[PDB]
Amino acid sequence: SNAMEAFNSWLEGQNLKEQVKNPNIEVGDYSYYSGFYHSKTFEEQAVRYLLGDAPTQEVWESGQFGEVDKLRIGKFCSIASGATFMMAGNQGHRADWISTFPFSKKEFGEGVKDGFQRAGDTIVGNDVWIGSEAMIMPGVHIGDGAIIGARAVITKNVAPYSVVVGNNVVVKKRFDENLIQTLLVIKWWDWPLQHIKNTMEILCSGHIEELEQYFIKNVG
Amino acid sequence: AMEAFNSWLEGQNLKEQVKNPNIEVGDYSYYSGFYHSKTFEEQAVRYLLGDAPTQEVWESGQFGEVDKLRIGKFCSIASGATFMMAGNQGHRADWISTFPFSKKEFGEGVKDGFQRAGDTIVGNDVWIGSEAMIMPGVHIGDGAIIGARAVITKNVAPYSVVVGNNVVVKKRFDENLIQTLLVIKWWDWPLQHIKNTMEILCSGHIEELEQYFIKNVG
Amino acid sequence: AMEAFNSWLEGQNLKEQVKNPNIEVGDYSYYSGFYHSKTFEEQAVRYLLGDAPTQEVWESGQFGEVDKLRIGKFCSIASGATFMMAGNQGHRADWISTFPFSKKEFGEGVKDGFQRAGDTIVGNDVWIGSEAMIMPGVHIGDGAIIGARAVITKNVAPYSVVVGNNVVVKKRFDENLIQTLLVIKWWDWPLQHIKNTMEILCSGHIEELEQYFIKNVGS
Ligand SMILES: C[C@H](CCC(=O)NCCS(=O)(=O)O)[C@H]1CC[C@H]2[C@@H]3[C@H](O)C[C@@H]4C[C@H](O)CC[C@]4(C)[C@H]3C[C@H](O)[C@]12C
Ligand SMILES: C[C@H](CCC(=O)NCCS(=O)(=O)O)[C@H]1CC[C@H]2[C@@H]3[C@H](O)C[C@@H]4C[C@H](O)CC[C@]4(C)[C@H]3C[C@H](O)[C@]12C
Ligand SMILES: C[C@H](CCC(=O)NCCS(=O)(=O)O)[C@H]1CC[C@H]2[C@@H]3[C@H](O)C[C@@H]4C[C@H](O)CC[C@]4(C)[C@H]3C[C@H](O)[C@]12C
Ligand SMILES: [Cl-]
Ligand SMILES: [Cl-]
Ligand SMILES: [Cl-]
Repeated sequence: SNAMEAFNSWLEGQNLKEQVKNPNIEVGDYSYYSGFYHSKTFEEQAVRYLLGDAPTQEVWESGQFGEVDKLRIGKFCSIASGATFMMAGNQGHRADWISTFPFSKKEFGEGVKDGFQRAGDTIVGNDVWIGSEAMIMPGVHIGDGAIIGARAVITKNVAPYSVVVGNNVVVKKRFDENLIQTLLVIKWWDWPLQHIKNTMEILCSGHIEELEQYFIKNVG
Repeated sequence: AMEAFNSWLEGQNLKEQVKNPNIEVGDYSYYSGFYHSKTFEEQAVRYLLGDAPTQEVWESGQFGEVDKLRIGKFCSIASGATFMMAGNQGHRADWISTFPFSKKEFGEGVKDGFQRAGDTIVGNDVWIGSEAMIMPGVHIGDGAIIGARAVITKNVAPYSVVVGNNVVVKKRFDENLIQTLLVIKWWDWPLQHIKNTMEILCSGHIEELEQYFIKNVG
Repeated sequence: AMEAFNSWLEGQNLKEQVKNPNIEVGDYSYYSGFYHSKTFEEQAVRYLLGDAPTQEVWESGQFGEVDKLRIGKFCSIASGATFMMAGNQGHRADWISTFPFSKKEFGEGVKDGFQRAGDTIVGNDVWIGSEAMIMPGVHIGDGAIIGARAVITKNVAPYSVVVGNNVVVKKRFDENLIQTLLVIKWWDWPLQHIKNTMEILCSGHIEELEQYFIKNVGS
């Protein structure tokens, strides 16, 4: 028989907050990875080159690395199969040095300088839908409510409630600016769970103004 | 079934292999998937109810009518090309949240956001390059060529060459010669006529192909 | 298991591993393939006759000459980057059909539509990002950088940075400094001189590298 896979069907999603173990990843409530078509868990397949994962754990716990770029994911995010977070910044390749090659001191002597540069944290905000096989490059911030298209290659920050495909192409904003601004103040992802339950009929609709009134009367 | 590929020299005839009732594929169309290992139904056609991991739930008769994958004759589908089915998979960009709240977690106010996209329709004599992704509901007209790694979200006119993010590079022939191919439809000819005309098909001589049609096919 | 990557800290020296007669790769170039598992010749180089699935077929001689994959020195090839060989794979966009009719199925009128694209040539000091796809016939010049997930179908000039659908983002350096690097070619220096200049190579001081060349290397 063959080696098991992480998912038994594409009907299944994995709650990330209950699963993730890398101290360098932070994932908020309800966010899930539906990874059936790429076989492996979120931490072994989707999050790449993050020190402290399974293949680098023993090396990370030696404590000789210093701080690295972290991956922070908000609440209520939908991460589709094969979506990829590229960590570890430039992975030691300096486009501004004469060579991008990572000469080893073992082969090229003591003149070698380390070209690793942090890119900063990768941040995914709340209520973000990341389509299948999108690739998120180091250091980007994807604002709340954004949609990343399948196969998108995201190298720039994504404004809240933007829809972005391909080579950072913003194809629309989900709502008008005034209503976007409204969702960013009331922040329904931060409400107590019973208030989200109570307003579920409004969240499964386009009536932002109804949502804003529920906030005024009940949440505040 | 899970008949593998021994090398990239071999393709898999699709009409003889596919079992999903929601997939239609015509004669001679194949999948050359050596570099992605698994079968066309397992690896290339994604999120289609009735496939291997969801055959049980589909046979239970719960969902009704889903979008189908329709593929014509004489198509060439390269390793890792993917057809994305199941519409918006329940995410509604026009609702406040895209999150698919479960009833068992968020109560009865949950509304099902699923929306079909319509069938995915691929015509005849279409060439789909390696690791292209075909998004839900797209129609790809006869004779079109999809570049490797293309991400196709709009309909593709017959005999056009499309790459990248729906970038139409060109059309394969002049408009009048396209129209001639779309009338004569060599992919529907009796096999003897395709064989007899094979020396013309392996050329650019469309009007000589039309001469053959007028005189022998009718 | 020995050819497996144990972690993404691990890279495979290509000149010591590659066996396909139709691949040439220079000193020190490597493949960091942990996230796509298989070796460089199994996963990155595609449709090249003489690889493992087609060795016995290529042993016969049925085919003659095919496009080769040529990679220079000091190239960094990230996981899942792909080199597409075998040219048009017998699909002729200028013929009425792109379908590769087999003679067993359609008879003796079948004509072979295969056309070579030319060798795929990667220069020296090239960095190819993860899951980029290099299409047949492409020349990638010295010092170039190919972004992650780029799809390269046109030639890449020296020291250019290319992403997406052949998008030229920038050149790494001013034109004059690129010219200086294309003259002095540090990748061809005796190893003693590469070591001695390591402190310069690990910086942006091209004119200092030129000073080293003039005073110690220049033929
Ligand atoms: C596997 C995906 C995520 C599952 C998950 O883990 N949800 C957590 C929600 S919660 O924190 O417990 O509220 C879910 C999300 C949406 C699901 C899809 C949507 O529900 C729409 C249809 C519904 C059909 O019954 C099955 C196919 C399907 C296309 C679903 C397939 C699959 O189960 C999906 C894609
Ligand atoms: C695996 C591909 C499809 C195989 C298939 O199933 N054909 C069905 C035709 S038919 O209904 O029986 O008429 C075939 C089609 C074209 C083939 C390529 C072309 O024939 C061109 C060359 C020819 C060389 O002999 C092998 C490499 C190669 C580059 C071939 C590799 C591979 O065998 C290809 C790519
Ligand atoms: C696996 C990669 C290549 C290994 C290799 O084959 N080197 C050969 C050079 S030489 O002929 O022996 O001179 C190396 C090159 C750059 C390395 C990265 C850079 O060195 C930057 C940091 C350094 C940290 O110690 C580990 C993570 C890391 C992000 C490294 C991970 C990994 O080991 C990388 C990516
Ligand atoms: Cl999903
Ligand atoms: Cl093919
Ligand atoms: Cl690397």
